[PDB]
Amino acid sequence: MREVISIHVGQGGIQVGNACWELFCLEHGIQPDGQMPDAFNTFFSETGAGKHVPRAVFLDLEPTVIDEVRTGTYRQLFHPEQLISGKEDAANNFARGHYTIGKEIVDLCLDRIRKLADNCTGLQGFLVFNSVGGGTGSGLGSLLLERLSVDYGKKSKLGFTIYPSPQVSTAVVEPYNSILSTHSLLEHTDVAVMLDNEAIYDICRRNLDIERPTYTNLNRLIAQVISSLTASLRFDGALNVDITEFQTNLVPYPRIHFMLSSYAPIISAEKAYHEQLSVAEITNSAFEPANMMAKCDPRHGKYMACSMMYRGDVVPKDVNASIATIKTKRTIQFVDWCPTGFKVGINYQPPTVVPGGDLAKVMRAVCMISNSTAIAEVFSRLDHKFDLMYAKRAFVHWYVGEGMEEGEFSEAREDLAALEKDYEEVGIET
Amino acid sequence: MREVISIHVGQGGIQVGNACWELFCLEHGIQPDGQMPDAFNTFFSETGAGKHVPRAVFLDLEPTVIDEVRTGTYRQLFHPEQLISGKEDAANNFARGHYTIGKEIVDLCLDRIRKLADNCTGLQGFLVFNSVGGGTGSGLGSLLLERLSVDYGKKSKLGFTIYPSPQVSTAVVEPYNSILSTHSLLEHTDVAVMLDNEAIYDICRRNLDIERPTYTNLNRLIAQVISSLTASLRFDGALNVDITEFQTNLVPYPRIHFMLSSYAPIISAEKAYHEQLSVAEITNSAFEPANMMAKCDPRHGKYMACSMMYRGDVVPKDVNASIATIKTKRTIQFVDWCPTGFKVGINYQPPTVVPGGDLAKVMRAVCMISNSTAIAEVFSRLDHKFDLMYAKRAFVHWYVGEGMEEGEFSEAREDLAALEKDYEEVGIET
Amino acid sequence: MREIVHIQGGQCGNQIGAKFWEVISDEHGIDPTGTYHGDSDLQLERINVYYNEATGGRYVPRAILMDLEPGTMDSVRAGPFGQLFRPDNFVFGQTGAGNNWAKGHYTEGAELIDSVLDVVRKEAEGCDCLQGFQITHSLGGGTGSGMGTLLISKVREEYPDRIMETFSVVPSPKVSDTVVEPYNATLSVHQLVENADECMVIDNEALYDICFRTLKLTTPTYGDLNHLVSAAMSGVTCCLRFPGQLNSDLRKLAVNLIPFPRLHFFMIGFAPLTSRGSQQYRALTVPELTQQMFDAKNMMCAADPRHGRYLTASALFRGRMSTKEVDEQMLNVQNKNSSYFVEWIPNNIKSSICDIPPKGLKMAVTFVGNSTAIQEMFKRVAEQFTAMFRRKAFLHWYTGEGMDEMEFTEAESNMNDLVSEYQQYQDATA
Amino acid sequence: MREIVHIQGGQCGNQIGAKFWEVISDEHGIDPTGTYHGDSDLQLERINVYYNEATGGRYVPRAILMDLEPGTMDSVRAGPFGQLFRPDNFVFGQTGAGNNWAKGHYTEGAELIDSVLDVVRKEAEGCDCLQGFQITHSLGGGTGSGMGTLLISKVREEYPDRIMETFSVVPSPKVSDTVVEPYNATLSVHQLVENADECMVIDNEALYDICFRTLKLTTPTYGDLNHLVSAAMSGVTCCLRFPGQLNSDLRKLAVNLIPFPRLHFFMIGFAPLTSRGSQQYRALTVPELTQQMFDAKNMMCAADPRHGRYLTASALFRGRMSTKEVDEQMLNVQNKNSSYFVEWIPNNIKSSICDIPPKGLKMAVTFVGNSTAIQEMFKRVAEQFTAMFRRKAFLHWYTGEGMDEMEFTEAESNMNDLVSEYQQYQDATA
Ligand SMILES: Nc1nc2c(ncn2[C@@H]2O[C@H](COP(=O)(O)OP(=O)(O)OP(=O)(O)O)[C@@H](O)[C@H]2O)c(=O)[nH]1
Ligand SMILES: Nc1nc2c(ncn2[C@@H]2O[C@H](COP(=O)(O)OP(=O)(O)OP(=O)(O)O)[C@@H](O)[C@H]2O)c(=O)[nH]1
Ligand SMILES: Nc1nc2c(ncn2[C@@H]2O[C@H](COP(=O)(O)OP(=O)(O)O)[C@@H](O)[C@H]2O)c(=O)[nH]1
Ligand SMILES: Nc1nc2c(ncn2[C@@H]2O[C@H](COP(=O)(O)OP(=O)(O)O)[C@@H](O)[C@H]2O)c(=O)[nH]1
Ligand SMILES: [Mg+2]
Ligand SMILES: [Mg+2]
Repeated sequence: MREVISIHVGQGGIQVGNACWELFCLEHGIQPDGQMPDAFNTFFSETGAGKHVPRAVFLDLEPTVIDEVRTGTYRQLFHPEQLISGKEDAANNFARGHYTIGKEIVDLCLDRIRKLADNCTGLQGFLVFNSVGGGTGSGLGSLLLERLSVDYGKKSKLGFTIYPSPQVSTAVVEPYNSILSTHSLLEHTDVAVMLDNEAIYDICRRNLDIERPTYTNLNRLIAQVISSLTASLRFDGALNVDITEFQTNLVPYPRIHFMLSSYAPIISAEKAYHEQLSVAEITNSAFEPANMMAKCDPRHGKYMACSMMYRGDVVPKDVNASIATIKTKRTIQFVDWCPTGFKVGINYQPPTVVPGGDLAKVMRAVCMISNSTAIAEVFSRLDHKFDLMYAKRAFVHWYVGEGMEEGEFSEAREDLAALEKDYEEVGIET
Repeated sequence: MREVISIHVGQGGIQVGNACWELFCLEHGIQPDGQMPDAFNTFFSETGAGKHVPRAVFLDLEPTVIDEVRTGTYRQLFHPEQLISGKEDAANNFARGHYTIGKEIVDLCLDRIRKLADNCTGLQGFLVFNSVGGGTGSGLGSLLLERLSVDYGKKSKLGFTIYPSPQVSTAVVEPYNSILSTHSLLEHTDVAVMLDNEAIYDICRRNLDIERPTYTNLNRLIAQVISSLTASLRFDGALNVDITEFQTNLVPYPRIHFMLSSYAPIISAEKAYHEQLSVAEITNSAFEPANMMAKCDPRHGKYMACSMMYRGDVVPKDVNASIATIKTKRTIQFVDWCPTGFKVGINYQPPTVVPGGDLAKVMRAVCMISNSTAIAEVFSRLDHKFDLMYAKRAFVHWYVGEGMEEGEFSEAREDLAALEKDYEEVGIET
Repeated sequence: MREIVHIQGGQCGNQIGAKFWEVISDEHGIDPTGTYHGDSDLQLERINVYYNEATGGRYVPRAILMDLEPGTMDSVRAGPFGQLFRPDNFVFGQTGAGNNWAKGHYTEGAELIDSVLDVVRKEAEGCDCLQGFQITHSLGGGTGSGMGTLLISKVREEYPDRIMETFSVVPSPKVSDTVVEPYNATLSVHQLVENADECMVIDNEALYDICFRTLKLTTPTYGDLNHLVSAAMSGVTCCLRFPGQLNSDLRKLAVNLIPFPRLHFFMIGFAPLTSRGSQQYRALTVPELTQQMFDAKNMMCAADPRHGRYLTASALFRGRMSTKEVDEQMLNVQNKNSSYFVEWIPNNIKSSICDIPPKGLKMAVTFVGNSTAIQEMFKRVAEQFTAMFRRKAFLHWYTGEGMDEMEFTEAESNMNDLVSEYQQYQDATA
Repeated sequence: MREIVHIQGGQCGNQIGAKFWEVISDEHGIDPTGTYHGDSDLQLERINVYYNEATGGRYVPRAILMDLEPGTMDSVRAGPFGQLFRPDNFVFGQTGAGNNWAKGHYTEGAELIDSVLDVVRKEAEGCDCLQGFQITHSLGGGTGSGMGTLLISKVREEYPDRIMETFSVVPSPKVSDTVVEPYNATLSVHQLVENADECMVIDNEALYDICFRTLKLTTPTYGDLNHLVSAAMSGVTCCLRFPGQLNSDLRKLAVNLIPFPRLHFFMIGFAPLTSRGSQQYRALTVPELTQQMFDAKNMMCAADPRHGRYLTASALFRGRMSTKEVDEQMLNVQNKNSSYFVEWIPNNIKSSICDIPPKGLKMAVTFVGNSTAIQEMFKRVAEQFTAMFRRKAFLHWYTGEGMDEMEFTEAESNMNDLVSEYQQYQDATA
């Protein structure tokens, strides 16, 4: 009687949704056709006899990815008319997907959301995935969040956004729409998790020893993180954690809800079994700055609160004996007004392996969600990138001619300045 | 609950590590695949179900030997990612492996050492193997010892170095890096054992009757010596000896810890059984100057302390009756300030035979570790060889151009002069 | 006659009860199907204390299980002895509290509590002669610490003359699993002092310390902590269910251990506790029981009892033993430790004897002592609370559901006043 | 009544106890499972001297086993009669001393000794009437000679009126197994004279001499030396466990054999001892026992008793025999050897008779004589100590753990003073 609905918008969102939906189907024993040859209820729904239907909706204005989905092996799984598709792409223009073509599509998505919500009885909250540096992704994510915040109100929404890397970039105009989308979801999303690609590339290179990774390898790691986060809702555990038990433990103030994640262990089968993978060493590896899932240095800032999930055969006393060691270290310092900052969850189900993938099978794993003061650097560098081109009003004509006003750029800049001032104000000791 | 970690660096180190790791696996009944078809815990670790993983790490900058290891019959035994390998060899240049390419590799080795140490609970100490007359071996051994001496502190480290022969040599520049490495490990290693190749060649020729030996025959004898030294930690015995019980019995002063070893009996199956191999005759053979494992004459100097291990069905009274005979002889004289100089250990497990090897199966054996004043001759001859080429500054440009300073050669010479003066000062009677 | 009903709330309380009822059923010989299969006549004489009678001859506990989420009760039903609980007594909501005290005490807990109060009233009105209620809950969670404490006030308002027990687990700063623990701990302690007739604090840190040091078992789990807590819980009411030399119900302990109505926070301990390998070495004698009973490490709380002076103490011996030995040993434990006993109340140790020992043990002791050393726990809880509250961290979650900061200030002031007036009697002299 | 507890430390002491307890159990008919299967009534009357009683009717020795390494106690448990020892009494460290007295007495032995002192206090406080303690340890090892002697002082400080026994094996210069024997022998003798009420020296060299000459067995082993020491140990307390014509507890021997409080170093011997082939030739008579009892080669020490004069002597006859013959033979052995008995104390031989002989023998004698000939052992020990100390050999190992040379100088001076004042009475005349 506990449910959650995941929203996938944009090319990156759909490509990570595919990645998480192989993993969930594999973890619950459901074949790609949707047929089994009481834990499924969190992500799926029973049709009365036979197949299961995911509680997910796919959105995009550009039809190529959806058409690829509707012809692959998973054509029989998803309901045919929840893969909403458009005709014309926003083409990396934020104003397009927020004012011009997204408005005519958003009504169908909201109707689908209502039709899925009326089925659930114990709706925990929503999940949303969107790559920020694109037109349709950021614009439609903003519009959907704004509609949901007023249609439902206090229901919790979680956002797994992928911000651009510090120096590596695929587009040339992504700072503009990244800043605008951050403006939009700052006052509209309860949790936002950092996911830039460069850090995960470094993780793959160093640990998985892959020298030529593709997007699928990144999306599989993200899917594993999602599964670790939501395992506690569908498996028995000695110390459970619910989604609603987050803003009471990781969010000191309503404005501050951007945090960065990490995962451990990450290791290949060729050298995994030569070492014992004790809980102490994995919880040490999870706190290593080089294993952050976002390219930010935690040594440059304080910690505010750490929520970290275990799964497997871990014993609570071993967890406490490792939290003490971390509190001992002099290179990790917490904020003054937080004496204890750890929330611990323990689950019994070990992580599942996907055949043909990178990760091996292990009995212990740890996933941490940590809120730290050091996150302000990404905001500062994105702001610096934005200012350089906004000084000469470059690329603005592509946005003014799509219905957006001239002054809309300035107030996003002011909100980022306010956020940066707030992060500095919080981190000073009393 | 007693453990030891062995470090293998360089080509000679890896080739003697292979030799000792066939012997240990054979002695504990473990198949080459790592599967058995409570004494193993000293060298191995249990993975929970099935295979055992050695507590050893292999280091080299030149990939050929490691690649040979990773394709032989023992490919399944070692953990895939503890065989650290480089790309570029140091090429017999000490400055390369201490200042240029070894620094970028040493961090991974230290991480592996930490990951292995956190598993052990009763860590007795470290073992290290390295051929001294090479660039990567000597340089990386020096750097690893220097890092370990400060990371761990009082933990005991044992070094089985192979110094060059008096006249037989493979390189032309090995005195330089031999002297520098002796400088480095003089103040950093608790025990150093002499292992030059010429003496072992003579041993093989005289006893084993092999006229064309290769390196494997030498390494098997070294492996047997290591097994005899560490047998007391993993087998029941009437008179046990631990590793930590050495600096209290063989090391009169902190500077003096270079000693030379011997082994007995060494005999082939074709003529072994024709003679009774009593304890008296084997303990007489062990003290013969021609059976020293290093090409040094003990008749040229005093003894300081003798630690000698037995294994098999030997009875303590027969050992005492043979120590008395040795004290009787006029050709062996001890130092004045040492009335008793013998430490005796007795173990019950007879030495194990390796199939296809040289040594036969016997019920009694003796291994002696003796500290004597005569060792100064090797230092004097190495110093004389060094001075000849350092007078004209030959081959120095290959070292100055790799980051090393000009004055670094002189202070090693001064430390050797200090050591030689100390050995003379200790050996005079009061 | 003089029976009590069981009420538990939250996940921690449900897990405690899931072992408490197993222990009680094993003590009375009740199979997991509710059928008596005991050996002794005394096993059935006073079974009305905890069990009701239904048609078909089976027995059903008079327990009431409440939580704001259905998962924990859906899991406890599948465990052993899970079928005994009447399905009608299961009451749950569909939303949960998310470790937020305000949600579990003002908005969600207020509407649901009517249904559970209905069944509570049904259970109490029916029973022959009420003795009282016993409550198990955790102070580290939102729904538990809110709904349980509000239910305490509601029950006290309707049954002012009955006795009320609470077994409360307070969040220790060593093993912290939730970041918002100080807030709902401080808020709960405010209400708990005003209504509970007896309170018994239990700490996970002390349980881990006991399991690691006295039992010396390698891997503690929640099952062992629950078993220890269950044995301690059963030991208190043993003489109320079995004959003995000096019967002493809960009200008699209430009279003799509470000097002033606001000083009713005890810490407990159970003896004997021995490792598996040393259970044959030890001999069970009254001196051996009493020396372990007053041992500082044996207390179920991290509070150090030699940092203060006992106001009073109690012991509930089990098994057949001579009373003269018990009295003389109690006198001896009070003459040799006169410095740790307050001097203006002489003879401040109460003793009781029950002739029925626990199943498998010949002698057992339950210790309940009211000491001034408990101030340290409230001191550290208030220290963390005031460290976190001064910055108004995580305050918006609580203030968004009708609560204000004034109730935080009053709670802090009342808790500090309790801390001060509890130690006021420590320095008091005659 | 008047029972004693057993405490042993080190490897040598553990091996001595492993045979002492076997001998005691065989004497009292206790099976290795702790079940009595004896034949005579007297076998159970005074079993409380060494054995405790537990539920189920089995018996458990009141022995305490301590060592700084776990190997020896992990090995003694698998031997015969190894299950009798209570697992709780096993206390051990994880590091060991390495034959270094400083480590086993200042740094490592100081922290561990609290746990063993706890169980020692538990054992002594409980027992009916304490007689005293008996200690078995070796002076040739570090951990033994350090921790045992510090424990002697700690026990003496808490029980000043009880009696204390120590069976000490001193390192002989003939059969030397450790090079650092003189240092920890000299340091231990300093502390041993100040606290031990009785001391009994035993030498491995004398045991080998006895085994080779009197028993004439070909291959002595540690099992035979342990058996002889165990028989000698059992002979002392025989009359305290069995009836006899003249009972004489340990305190009575203490009164009659120690003239001055600092002269309490005895050497012992056991009779009869005959070879297997000559056990039928000999006839057991009191003259035959007394002629072998005073034989110089029969002493358990290499010290030659006709190189000095006896201050006093004692004999503990076993079996049923006439007292008139015993007294006349004692007079005859004192009239024919008047030159070797000091003249200013007449009638300096004590005799006792016990009617219960050893199992398998009809008569037996235990001899304990205080003689001035013991000076030779301290003379040679001090000679080796001063030969090694003048060069400060191996001194850094001791001085690196907080010890200094001043404690060496004081120990040497006190030992020499003991040597001098022990022989002072040899030349004394009336
Ligand atoms: N991690 C991850 N990021 C992706 C992936 N695909 C695209 N991105 C990121 O998405 C950003 C651009 O947005 P896209 O998702 O590609 O396109 P869009 O969101 O659909 O917006 P449009 O361009 O209007 O179609 C790029 O900067 C990429 O970094 C992916 O498969 N994995
Ligand atoms: N006993 C023994 N000595 C060896 C063996 N292999 C090489 N050596 C000695 O090692 C010396 C040179 O060092 P190597 O180990 O061969 O090479 P390295 O230590 O890896 O140093 P690099 O030349 O930089 O690779 C030679 O003088 C040999 O005497 C061996 O298998 N057994
Ligand atoms: N003894 C014991 N304690 C537990 C168990 N499960 C959780 N806890 C403790 O309960 C605390 C969390 O309480 P919580 O589950 O949030 O209570 P709730 O909010 O009422 O559901 C943790 O700090 C744990 O130490 C258990 O099975 N046994
Ligand atoms: N009688 C006897 N003596 C032993 C035995 N084992 C060792 N020893 C003696 O003990 C001495 C070494 O003591 P050691 O083992 O180092 O004592 P530790 O340091 O306390 O462990 C040697 O000189 C041996 O003569 C044994 O089984 N029986
Ligand atoms: Mg697109
Ligand atoms: Mg090489």
